Amino acid sequence: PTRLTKTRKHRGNVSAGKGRIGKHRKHPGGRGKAGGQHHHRTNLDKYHPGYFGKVGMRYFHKQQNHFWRPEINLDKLWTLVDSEKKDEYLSKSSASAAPVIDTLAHGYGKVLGKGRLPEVPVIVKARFVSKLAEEKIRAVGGVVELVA
Amino acid sequence: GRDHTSKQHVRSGHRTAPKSDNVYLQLLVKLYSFLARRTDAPFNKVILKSLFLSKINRPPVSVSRISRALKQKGAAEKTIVVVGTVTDDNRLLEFPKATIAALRFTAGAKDRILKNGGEAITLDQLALRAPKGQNTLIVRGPRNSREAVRHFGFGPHKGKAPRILSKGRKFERARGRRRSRGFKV
Amino acid sequence: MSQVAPKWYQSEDVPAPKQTRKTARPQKLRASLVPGTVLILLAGRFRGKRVVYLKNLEDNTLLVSGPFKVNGVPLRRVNARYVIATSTKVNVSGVDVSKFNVEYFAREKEIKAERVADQKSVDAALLSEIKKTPLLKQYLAASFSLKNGDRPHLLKF
Amino acid sequence: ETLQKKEKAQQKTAEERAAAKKVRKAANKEKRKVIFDRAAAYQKEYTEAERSVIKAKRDAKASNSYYVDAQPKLVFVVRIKGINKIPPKPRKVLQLLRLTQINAGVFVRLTKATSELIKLAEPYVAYGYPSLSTIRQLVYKRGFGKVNKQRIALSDNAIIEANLGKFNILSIEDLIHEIYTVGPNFKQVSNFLWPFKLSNPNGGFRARKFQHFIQGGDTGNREQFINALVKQMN
Amino acid sequence: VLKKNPLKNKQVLLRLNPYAKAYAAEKVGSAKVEQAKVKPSKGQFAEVLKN
RNA sequence: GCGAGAGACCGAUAGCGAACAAGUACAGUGAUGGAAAGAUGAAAAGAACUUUGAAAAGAGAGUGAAAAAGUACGUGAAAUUGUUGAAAGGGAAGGGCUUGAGAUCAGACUUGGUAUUUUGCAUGCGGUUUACCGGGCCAG
RNA sequence: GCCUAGACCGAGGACUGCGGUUUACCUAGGAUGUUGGCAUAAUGAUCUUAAGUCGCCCGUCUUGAAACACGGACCAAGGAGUCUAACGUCUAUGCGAGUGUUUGGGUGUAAAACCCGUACGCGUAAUGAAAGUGAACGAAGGUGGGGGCCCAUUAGGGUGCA
RNA sequence: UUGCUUAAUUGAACGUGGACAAUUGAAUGAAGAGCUUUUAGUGGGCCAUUUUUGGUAAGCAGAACUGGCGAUGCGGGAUGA
RNA sequence: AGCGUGCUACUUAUACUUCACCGUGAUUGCUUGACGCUUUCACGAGUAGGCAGGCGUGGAGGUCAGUGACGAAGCCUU
Ligand SMILES: NC[C@@H]1O[C@H](O[C@H]2[C@@H](O)[C@H](O[C@@H]3[C@@H](O)[C@H](N)C[C@H](N)[C@H]3O[C@H]3O[C@H](CO)[C@@H](O)[C@H](O)[C@H]3N)O[C@@H]2CO)[C@H](N)[C@@H](O)[C@@H]1O
Ligand SMILES: [Mg+2]
Ligand SMILES: [Mg+2]
Ligand SMILES: [Mg+2]
Ligand SMILES: [Mg+2]
Ligand SMILES: [Mg+2]
Ligand SMILES: [Mg+2]
Ligand SMILES: [Mg+2]
Ligand SMILES: [Mg+2]
Ligand SMILES: [Mg+2]
Ligand SMILES: [Mg+2]
Ligand SMILES: [Mg+2]
Ligand SMILES: [Mg+2]
Ligand SMILES: [Mg+2]
Ligand SMILES: [Mg+2]
Ligand SMILES: [Mg+2]
Ligand SMILES: [Mg+2]
Ligand SMILES: [Mg+2]
Ligand SMILES: [Mg+2]
Ligand SMILES: [Mg+2]
Ligand SMILES: [Mg+2]
Ligand SMILES: [Mg+2]
Ligand SMILES: [Mg+2]
Ligand SMILES: [Mg+2]
Ligand SMILES: [Mg+2]
Ligand SMILES: [Mg+2]
Ligand SMILES: [Mg+2]
Ligand SMILES: [Mg+2]
Ligand SMILES: [Mg+2]
Ligand SMILES: [Mg+2]
Ligand SMILES: [Mg+2]
Ligand SMILES: [Mg+2]
Ligand SMILES: [Mg+2]
Ligand SMILES: [Mg+2]
Ligand SMILES: [Mg+2]
Ligand SMILES: [Mg+2]
Ligand SMILES: [Mg+2]
Ligand SMILES: [Mg+2]
Ligand SMILES: [Mg+2]
Ligand SMILES: [Mg+2]
Ligand SMILES: [Mg+2]
Ligand SMILES: [Mg+2]
Ligand SMILES: [Mg+2]
Ligand SMILES: [Mg+2]
Ligand SMILES: [Mg+2]
Ligand SMILES: [Mg+2]
Ligand SMILES: [Mg+2]
Ligand SMILES: [Mg+2]
Ligand SMILES: [Mg+2]
Ligand SMILES: [Mg+2]
Ligand SMILES: [Mg+2]
Ligand SMILES: [Mg+2]
Ligand SMILES: [Mg+2]
Ligand SMILES: [Mg+2]
Ligand SMILES: [Mg+2]
Repeated sequence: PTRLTKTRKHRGNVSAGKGRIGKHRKHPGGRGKAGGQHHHRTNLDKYHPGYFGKVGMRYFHKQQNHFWRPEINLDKLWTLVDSEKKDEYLSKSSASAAPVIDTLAHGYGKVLGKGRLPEVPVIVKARFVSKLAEEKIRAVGGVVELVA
Repeated sequence: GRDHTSKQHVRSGHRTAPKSDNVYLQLLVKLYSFLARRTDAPFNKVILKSLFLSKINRPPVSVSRISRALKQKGAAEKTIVVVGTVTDDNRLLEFPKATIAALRFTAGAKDRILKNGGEAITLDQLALRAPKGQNTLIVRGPRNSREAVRHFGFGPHKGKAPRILSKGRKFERARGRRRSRGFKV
Repeated sequence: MSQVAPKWYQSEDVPAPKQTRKTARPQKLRASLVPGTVLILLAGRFRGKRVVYLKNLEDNTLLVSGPFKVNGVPLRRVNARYVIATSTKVNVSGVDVSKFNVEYFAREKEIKAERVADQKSVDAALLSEIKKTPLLKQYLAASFSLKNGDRPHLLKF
Repeated sequence: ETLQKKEKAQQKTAEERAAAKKVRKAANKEKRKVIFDRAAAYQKEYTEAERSVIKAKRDAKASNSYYVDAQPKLVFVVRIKGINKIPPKPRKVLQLLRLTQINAGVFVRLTKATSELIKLAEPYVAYGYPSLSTIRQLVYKRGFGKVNKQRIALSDNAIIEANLGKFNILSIEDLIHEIYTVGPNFKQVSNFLWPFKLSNPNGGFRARKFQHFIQGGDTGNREQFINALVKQMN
Repeated sequence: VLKKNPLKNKQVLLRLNPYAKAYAAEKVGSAKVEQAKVKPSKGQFAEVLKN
């Protein structure tokens, strides 16, 4: 709303809050990112270091679909188990019958190993796993089955 | 005339009321305005002050933090007070039976507290079973995990997060972050 | 003025006054005011008249007589602050002024018969004592005025 | 019928209040006897000390000696200069003496630290050695206490007791005694006292204030003529 | 509500200092001193007069 | 372009340049440039007649709810101007504060109570004036 | 200790307190008593004017303006920090490890309201130029503080979120 | 306690346990202390005392500390930042 | 009624003292208005500039079953 702005309160005061000496001018200092190496160097060096220059190698025609590999951690892995059947599984899982968690079908590429698992065997199907994620799954008596 | 040793006509700098116009939040302060005014219990003066705080000053409290707070020695039946929303944590393997008093509960949090034999009550229900806050334990959420704080106090050799819209090798990584490209700060 | 209605909590009851501790204590007249002293009236109809002081009434006023025969100023009250008390004195030990009080001068053209009779009876004794001092009648029958070069801060009365 | 209900309640509570005031007044009588005895003891020791010093002076005169008086331990400092154009160090010193307005007065116990403080404020203050009666007149007419950061008149000994009873001050005369003969708790008693706000002198200052009292001005140490000045200003 | 000067209001003076009553009763303000009529400066203190 | 329905838009210096005989009048050799300008009244009932005047017109009269609506047309502000009235004014005027003087305005005899003399109305209601109780304000 | 002249003021509004004189009274937590006059008015306000005193033309840039610095003869109407795309802080709100119905589909009393979901965006993982790798020694750590809560009994101890 | 140090059982740092209780170790003051985010205007200055440089000097030019004017009316200096 | 110097009294700033009222900050208490009532103290200069609380205008949703041709709006006026 225009009625709540300070433009309405500056009516009657000569300079409208812009100053009598400094005044409001068109573009003192330049337009946009002008002067980044000369008189706005003090700003870019302090608040945006690394702005100028090239680092690393280019990639012509980069398709981000090649690099799609969403992560799921171990502490969030049991949320892919059916919610209505999670509690019985946490009890009745064994080497003879452990739940299969198809992580690729839930939209994940790599299983990572942050957090702690239930001391319960599980069969985890993943495209990729980390060394510790698979060590923690095997320690609770589970296994990782590679898919594609 | 006076030689002022301090600034004159200075507001206290603390909220004396909620900024919110929620009529039900002001009814709770009306209860705790009365309690802070009349019980001499330090618990009630803290709650009245905490009801004024803003949203960023009332971070969500996960039900896992309450689980860790209930795991203190001699704290299994203390009553947890959260002036704000209590959220769920799907990373828990288990939750105890507990009484938790909060402004709000999420669906996962309320289901999990009651599923494990606990209670999810409001702060007015607390004021009747504990008008002096006896045997309570106030839980506050993490204030510094917010994203805006990542960029607070940014500067050379300060180790904070730049305020930037895109992330990658072409975005503020060359000169001033690397000795091969001049200097590093 | 505006359309702001009065509210229900705007009461109309008038509080009682607090209990006041201004207990009055009696007036102290000037040392020059002793009954029988001749006074000069400064204000009112009889301003400038020299009159005889008789009694201190309980209303803080002074009972005064001309005498009426000498002056034409009757028995009446004056305020002590509108009188200059001279040093001339008349022996009023022989004048009975007991029946005179505030209710005597109560507000009710013509003049009551009681009051005229009392005027004559008081004026008889005042006159009997006034004749003794020569020129006291002449002085009382004469009006007071400030002549040119009269300084009341330097004059003795 | 609310008339008789409310009348009965005030008269019942009035009788209860009357009984409570009886017990309170009976209890308060002993405390007032205590403070009466204290004031009498203070007066006796004042007179005896005065006569003792006088006798010692006469004896030293008789015995071909010179009795040198004990140096004054207390001073009353009045800021007689406005608040404009004050250098930073004396401005800070005057603020630390609680002299933040013109015609503000404060009590100072003479040590070395406080003496060098007053030396810094010397071009802006008139100070001196106050008599007992000057102290009493100041505390009685313009004596105020700082209670929860408020300037409250010392109109009843209960205010003084409630704020300085942990320092054995139960009366206005205990406070005056503690100030005059600088007592073990002079600091607390003088800081509890709000700075005295005096008027201008009846009779004026000298022709030009802001020069030392020795050179015909008003600033600096005037020692016993501060009593005449306080009489002018209080 | 109104500060009253104990140096003008006698009731306030007695409220603050009960010993003022005894001061008034004993005429402590005009108390005589009992002493002998002596003059101890007859000797060497006349060094003030001349030297 | 054609045909429709709409709008927290603008309301005749606005909204398209144009609400009107507006891309008009007019300017420029020319390309081009380009306005101003809406409102009597429900209805002309747009004032017959008489009179003065060379005439425009004016005065009577007439129409109209209104002519304080007469095509100079609803309302008709200010600048500016005439007349009347009031006032001031020795090389400006104008202003603040204070009081005087003149003009204007305001307010408690209250929604005053008790009766009462005494009267207009529907035993009772409104007025009125004399008494007493009491009240308002300014003062000693 | 005592007597005495004048000025200004009278905030408050049942009682409650501290004292003084003796379950009473007072000068002691803020003015009452009494009398006169006025209500066609004493009283108060405004306007105009006279008198006394003070008062330079505003706005502007400027260290500095009444300036011999600039605009302004006068009046009316108009007249200048907006909207949008993308963002920072703070705040309110809904839901919350998720969140966002409105691209679209359904529906409709039809640009409204009501309803729907796959995807997608942001978030839930970082780091390295990249190939790549990828977050619990421990009750998700220890120490010194730390509000609140618990046991105590000045003190002291326990538990200690942010 | 240690992977550092000493010829060492010597030391270094950080510790467990014990002793020293409100005069817990000068004065004065403290409308309390600590902490965070965000943003305006500004980035021509000038003056007075004192120290002071260039200059014959200047109502000149340049520094040091403070206080002022600017940004501030009021009483005084007739008038005057 | 000049110069140096001493003395007594007197004159008056928006400064100081006591009081009233306004606002701001704090502060005491308060179980059909607590976004309210109440006790108390201190403080009040301000360009550029920040913030707060308000006054006014065109139009919009709701309401006052609001005003109005028995006179709305506009306009002039001690
Ligand atoms: N998906 C990228 C863009 O996101 C935009 O929307 C972004 C903004 O509307 C919104 O901005 C939030 C801000 O509100 C909030 N208070 C803080 C938060 N950091 C901001 O998010 C920001 O950071 C994220 C990365 O973390 C960026 O992807 C985003 O563009 C940027 N605005 O968060 C959204 C996250 O993307 C637009 N939908 C569009 O330009 C585009 O889709
Ligand atoms: Mg403004
Ligand atoms: Mg301004
Ligand atoms: Mg202007
Ligand atoms: Mg601005
Ligand atoms: Mg400008
Ligand atoms: Mg600028
Ligand atoms: Mg990556
Ligand atoms: Mg002030
Ligand atoms: Mg974290
Ligand atoms: Mg580092
Ligand atoms: Mg780029
Ligand atoms: Mg190098
Ligand atoms: Mg290179
Ligand atoms: Mg005098
Ligand atoms: Mg047009
Ligand atoms: Mg046009
Ligand atoms: Mg028209
Ligand atoms: Mg003809
Ligand atoms: Mg008409
Ligand atoms: Mg008309
Ligand atoms: Mg017209
Ligand atoms: Mg005109
Ligand atoms: Mg001429
Ligand atoms: Mg007049
Ligand atoms: Mg009153
Ligand atoms: Mg006048
Ligand atoms: Mg002038
Ligand atoms: Mg200019
Ligand atoms: Mg210039
Ligand atoms: Mg100017
Ligand atoms: Mg000039
Ligand atoms: Mg210029
Ligand atoms: Mg120019
Ligand atoms: Mg011009
Ligand atoms: Mg012009
Ligand atoms: Mg999603
Ligand atoms: Mg994260
Ligand atoms: Mg290791
Ligand atoms: Mg800037
Ligand atoms: Mg800048
Ligand atoms: Mg310059
Ligand atoms: Mg500049
Ligand atoms: Mg400037
Ligand atoms: Mg100044
Ligand atoms: Mg002047
Ligand atoms: Mg001069
Ligand atoms: Mg002269
Ligand atoms: Mg001389
Ligand atoms: Mg004043
Ligand atoms: Mg101000
Ligand atoms: Mg509009
Ligand atoms: Mg509307
Ligand atoms: Mg109607
Ligand atoms: Mg009208």
